[PDB]
Amino acid sequence: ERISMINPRVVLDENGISHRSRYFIMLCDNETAIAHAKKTSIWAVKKDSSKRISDAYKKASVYFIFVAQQTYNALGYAQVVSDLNSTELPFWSDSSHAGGVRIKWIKTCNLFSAEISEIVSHMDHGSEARDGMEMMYDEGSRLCTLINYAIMKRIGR
RNA sequence: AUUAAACA
Repeated sequence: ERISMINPRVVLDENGISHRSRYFIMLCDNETAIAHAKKTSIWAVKKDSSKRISDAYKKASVYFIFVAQQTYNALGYAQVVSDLNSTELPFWSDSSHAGGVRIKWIKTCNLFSAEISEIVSHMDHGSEARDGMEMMYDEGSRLCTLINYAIMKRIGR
């Protein structure tokens, strides 16, 4: 079996994934989409990653972590709070999208962290993250913590 | 406070 190095109580599968809590990266190259998602709390899910995301959502809490494609700036993270909906597409989607999901924003931001950029840079077996991919429990945990730290360091609070 | 959740 396999052990979280962040919280060893968390049971992981052989891919480093927790079946209780699962994390996907959304690499953002479209300012209209992320701003609309920040306003409305709806995200359009790509066909290429929809089945894995809906499979995850059967039993786990599912989170999307938003990163800017060109800079690897963190843009925030959100919990998925509905099933995928073929008839809830936001205006900005296209036929590359499967449907919309409601999200609950946890954090929103636009900032650079060297550690976040490193994690994203190596997320795919040592190579750059792919949009929509599922990351390991420890990657998702550490990214949430790093986003929370950067925003706390702002407020500061 | 824009205080991750889960696990306990």
